[PDB]
Amino acid sequence: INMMEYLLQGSVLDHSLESLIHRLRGLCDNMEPETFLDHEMVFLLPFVLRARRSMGAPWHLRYLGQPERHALVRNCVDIATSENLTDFLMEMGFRMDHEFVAKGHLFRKGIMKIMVYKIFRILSTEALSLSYLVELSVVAPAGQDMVSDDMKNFAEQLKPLVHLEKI
Amino acid sequence: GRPKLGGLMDPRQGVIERTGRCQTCAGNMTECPGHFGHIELAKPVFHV
Amino acid sequence: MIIPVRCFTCGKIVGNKWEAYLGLLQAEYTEGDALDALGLKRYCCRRMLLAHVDLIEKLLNYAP
Amino acid sequence: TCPNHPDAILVEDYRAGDMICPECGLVVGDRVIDVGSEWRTTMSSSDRAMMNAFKEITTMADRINLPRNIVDRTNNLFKQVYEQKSLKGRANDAIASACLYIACRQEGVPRTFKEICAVSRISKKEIGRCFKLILKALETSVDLITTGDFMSRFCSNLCLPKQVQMAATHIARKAVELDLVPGRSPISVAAAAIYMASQASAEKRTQKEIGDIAGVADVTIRQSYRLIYPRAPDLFPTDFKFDTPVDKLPQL
Amino acid sequence: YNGFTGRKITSQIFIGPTYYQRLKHMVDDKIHSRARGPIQILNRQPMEGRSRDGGLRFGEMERDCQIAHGAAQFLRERLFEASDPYQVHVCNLCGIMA
Amino acid sequence: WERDGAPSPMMPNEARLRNLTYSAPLYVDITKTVIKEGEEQLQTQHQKTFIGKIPIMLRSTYCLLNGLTDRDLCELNECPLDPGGYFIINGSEKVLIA
Amino acid sequence: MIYICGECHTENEIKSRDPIRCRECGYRIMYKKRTKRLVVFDAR
Amino acid sequence: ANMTFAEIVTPFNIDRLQELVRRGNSQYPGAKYIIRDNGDRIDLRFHP
Amino acid sequence: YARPEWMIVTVLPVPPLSVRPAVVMQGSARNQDDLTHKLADIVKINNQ
Amino acid sequence: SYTGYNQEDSVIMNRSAVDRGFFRSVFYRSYKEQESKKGFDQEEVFEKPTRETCQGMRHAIYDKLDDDGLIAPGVRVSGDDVIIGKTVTLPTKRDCSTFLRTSETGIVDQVMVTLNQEGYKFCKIRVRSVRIPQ
Ligand SMILES: [Zn+2]
Ligand SMILES: [Zn+2]
Ligand SMILES: [Zn+2]
Ligand SMILES: [Zn+2]
Ligand SMILES: [Zn+2]
Repeated sequence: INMMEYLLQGSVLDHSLESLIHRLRGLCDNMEPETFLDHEMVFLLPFVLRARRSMGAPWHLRYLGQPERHALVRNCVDIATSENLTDFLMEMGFRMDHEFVAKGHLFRKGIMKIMVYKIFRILSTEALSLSYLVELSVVAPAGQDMVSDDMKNFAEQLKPLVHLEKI
Repeated sequence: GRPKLGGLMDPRQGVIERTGRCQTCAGNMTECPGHFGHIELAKPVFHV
Repeated sequence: MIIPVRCFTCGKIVGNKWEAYLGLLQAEYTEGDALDALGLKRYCCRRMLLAHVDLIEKLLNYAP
Repeated sequence: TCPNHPDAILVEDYRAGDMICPECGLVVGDRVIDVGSEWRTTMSSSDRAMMNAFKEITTMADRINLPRNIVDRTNNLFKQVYEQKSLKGRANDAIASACLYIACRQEGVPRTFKEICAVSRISKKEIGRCFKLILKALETSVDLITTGDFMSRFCSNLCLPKQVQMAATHIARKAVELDLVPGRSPISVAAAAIYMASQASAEKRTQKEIGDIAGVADVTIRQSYRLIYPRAPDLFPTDFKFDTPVDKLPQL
Repeated sequence: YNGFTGRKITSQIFIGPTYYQRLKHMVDDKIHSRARGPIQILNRQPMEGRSRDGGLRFGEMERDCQIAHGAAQFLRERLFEASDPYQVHVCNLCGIMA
Repeated sequence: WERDGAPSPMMPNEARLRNLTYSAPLYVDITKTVIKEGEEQLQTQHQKTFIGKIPIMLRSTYCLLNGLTDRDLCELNECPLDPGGYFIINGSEKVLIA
Repeated sequence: MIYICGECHTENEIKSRDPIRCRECGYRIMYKKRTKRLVVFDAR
Repeated sequence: ANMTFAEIVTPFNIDRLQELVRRGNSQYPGAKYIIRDNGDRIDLRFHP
Repeated sequence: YARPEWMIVTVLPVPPLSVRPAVVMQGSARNQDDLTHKLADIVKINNQ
Repeated sequence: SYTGYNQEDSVIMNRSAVDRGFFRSVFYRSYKEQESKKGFDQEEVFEKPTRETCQGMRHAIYDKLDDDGLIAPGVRVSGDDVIIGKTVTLPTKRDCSTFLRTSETGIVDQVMVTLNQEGYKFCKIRVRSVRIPQ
């Protein structure tokens, strides 16, 4: 079974966020969100792969195909892998061009997930952007229009603070 | 080598290739019923 | 083309009697006498030899 | 174009004439494939001239019993040349004869310019000129003719035995290899070899006969035969039954 | 004697050698079926493709037979649904479709 | 005639297999006499000018299988029982119905 | 690719480009040799 | 086997039609196509 | 439904592609229908 | 009138006799295919094509054919089987191969290659099918 995601992105100023975090937390159901610190890579043989380490969970990698409605969808197959993956993909022949760590908070929902973070460039962490980014990644096998429609309602609820659209 | 507007094989009139759809009704070969064209005669012509 | 192995009706072995039948005919036996000597009593078996046409002999005249 | 399968190759089907996605089986197109065809199981002046040229080509080809495949190749060559129009000033008959000669050469059964002229009203000189112009126009080329190309036809027309034909072919090829006939025309060399073989075999053919079939003067045959005569035992095949011993072959 | 039971048949059968011939007409070469098969270009009607699946002609005599039967639905199926079903969008005001 | 132009006798079996026409070359003797009005006429005879090919009925006096014994026919892969009387056109045995 | 001459019954290798003709016989009718693949017949 | 009859799926015959679909076109008796409520046709032999 | 003036041909309808579909022969040589050829004739004459 | 299966001009045959070759027959069917180099660049050649080299092909397996595009004698052939693999150069090369009758199921009896009256290469393939009375 293979699933394709429904995600679409937007960014939020620093002063804005203080209202956004309270807005998102109350709007959706959750308890005491968690700060997620992960160190992501990108691998090219063309078959662009993303392997993420989080500061004791295992290295989770994910592939996103080419995009295929009010949503952006590309075939995705995400597979959890144990440690020592990076050297494994070196022996594969894959080459790493850049790697960036992401910092922020994520809030959940019934199916959809919201994660607010800022991209850090590595040389040694530097803020690539002054404003965070938020997406509404939804994972669902055999994607149908019904799942995407539900996101439209939720996005409209979040429209005032940040207006987000797929790109 | 491609369909041209205003020609005999006008893509508006219907589907050209089986793996294609006309621009008017956006229907495939089976679904599209074909759409008529017209020719303006500079001189009126009798009907046989 | 070639003598059938079995009588079509009753299945008696009839494929090993063609050469003997021809030998008897050469030895001047009547067809019925030759069939009797070969032991074909039932007319179903006698029909096999009596009505057989050995086209294989002429087919062998064509070079392979 | 399976809706659920971006960039999915749909397999053709013959039972229903539809293209179906192989991974889900969805029928994209109801009866769209037309298995009946897919599975094999007032004349313009230019067109009239082309038709007349084709008729002339067929006449010339049948005169010497050329196959319809050579005729078709000649027709294609004539179409290309005629549309190219670099020979528009030359007679359509000459263009057709040159195209026929080129078609024979390309099909690997070359006919001599004299042979083509015998069936065409156009002279050998004009045929050769049109042949050169056609080669230039087509930007193509024809493999150089060899003595062995004409041996089959010449020996068959002379009604010589297969052994004599083989002996003549071997003699001509060996003479060319040894360079005993430099610059000599392949037709002349073949005629001389055929004369040598015929005189060494029971079926003896005169120089006039061989020249008549081969299109080569008896004097030219004499020159080529004189060039190859000194080494006749070397040229002849090893397992050849000499009705007339090689030593006693005619000296001329 | 009856093969199934071995009982003597009451009537005495006339049996003997007769010269028979096998005609070229074999059921293998004549059997053919058509079920949702290929269709032609213009008529969109059945035509044999890569097999003997060209269908059977529902002639005027068969049409009259079904009319006499009164099976209007079956006749409509045979001539329209089975042969070349098709639907078109037509304007109510002016009968010509668009 | 082979593609190389070498004539060779055409057996009927070869014609059948190769889709050839069982035909015989036809030649006419043609005398051309030219009167120039100069009080001399020049008469030239062309012997056996080829004018075409006539399809040949098998087993006729002009067929290759004429006067051949049954053994010769077998060697040529021709059934001695074959009556001939037909033409091989493009390898198809054609019979002229009276 | 082995072909048997129809006249002299001589086997000869022939490629897809060279003309179909007996190497020594000159005969122009060729027959493909029986396939090496083995086919099973039920003696029925 | 070549000829087919389109049976509408009902709770009465859901299990029997499912068994026929599982058998498929390969072994008779079976099924050749499945038509969804969308009207699209699915080829069973192509999709096992 | 029928005016006498309409009997005179002033605008000539052009049948859709489905009416006179293009055929494929000897590979990909699109064999245009007789209707296509005639429509080409009228188009040329009308332009002239 | 044994069991009524011979009624109305019908016949009851002995299955054992049929098994013993009674009225058994051969059906030879000959397919002729010619390759023609007619056209500016429209040439036909006998060869086993590939699912990618040609412009389009079929799900039918082409493994039966040989390097010359011809099916060898002694090979069982059923429906949806290619006996002659031909390719016509597109003005890629479109697949011009020929198939058999779906009902027909026999063995390739004799494959011959020659030049026709036109001088074009062509192959005649005789397929042998055994007809047991039924
Ligand atoms: Zn349309
Ligand atoms: Zn018996
Ligand atoms: Zn699909
Ligand atoms: Zn309207
Ligand atoms: Zn040979």
